[PDB]
Amino acid sequence: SVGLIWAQSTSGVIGRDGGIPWRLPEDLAHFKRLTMGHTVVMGRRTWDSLPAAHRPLPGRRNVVVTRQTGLVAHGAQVVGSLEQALCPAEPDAATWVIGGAQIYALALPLANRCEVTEVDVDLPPEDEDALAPVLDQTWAGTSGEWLVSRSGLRYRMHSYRRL
Ligand SMILES: NC(=O)c1ccc[n+]([C@@H]2O[C@H](COP(=O)([O-])OP(=O)(O)OC[C@H]3O[C@@H](n4cnc5c(N)ncnc54)[C@H](OP(=O)(O)O)[C@@H]3O)[C@@H](O)[C@H]2O)c1
Ligand SMILES: Nc1nc(N)c2c(n1)CN(C(=O)COc1ccccc1N1CCC(C(=O)O)CC1)C2
Repeated sequence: SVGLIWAQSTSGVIGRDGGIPWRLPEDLAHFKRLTMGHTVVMGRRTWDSLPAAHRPLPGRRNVVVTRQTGLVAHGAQVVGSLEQALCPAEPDAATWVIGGAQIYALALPLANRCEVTEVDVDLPPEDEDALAPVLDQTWAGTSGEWLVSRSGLRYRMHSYRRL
């Protein structure tokens, strides 16, 4: 059972300049509470984006997807494909794919659930932005209320499952 979790602007941006182009503390906490104790699978660029205090993500089995044989990621397991990341030698009840855009595109066909935070932030996309996957008619979801962060941004959480 594979889930994706991401935060996006309404416009669909998830990444810019090697990070996330908004600050939303309530969603960071939501991410931490949903993923704690589970396996988290990420692309190498997202692994490289994690700040030092969060690399590896504490309390989770970190799995990093790269084509670089010989890459060592201290505190994480390095695999050569997303299929490899989803065929662990020791199974986990819950596996969360935590980005980024390249890995989400690879994982979406294999996933049954998406947990999406929508951030009402005006972010005209730029050439090198990382963008969210698009959910087609094979996905249906439920939406929480629009909430306002202590920082001022409107946000809301969506929970999608494969039909
Ligand atoms: N808002 C959010 O929820 C969220 C979540 C996660 C990340 N982000 C942001 O998204 C950005 C990073 O995303 P990204 O799309 O640039 O990169 P990414 O998906 O995290 O990683 C891309 C890397 O994955 C590896 N890879 C891709 N396809 C592969 C395949 N088929 N087999 C093996 N390895 C494969 C490659 O590593 P090698 O080059 O090493 O071969 C590739 O360079 C950052 O700005 C980050 O902060 C945002
Ligand atoms: N895939 C996915 N989905 C989401 N909904 C969210 C995310 N990523 C990331 N989010 C944020 O708001 C932003 O995060 C961070 C941003 C900048 C620096 C550190 C962090 N974090 C510190 C604590 C770390 C941990 O210990 O987990 C995680 C990263 C929500």
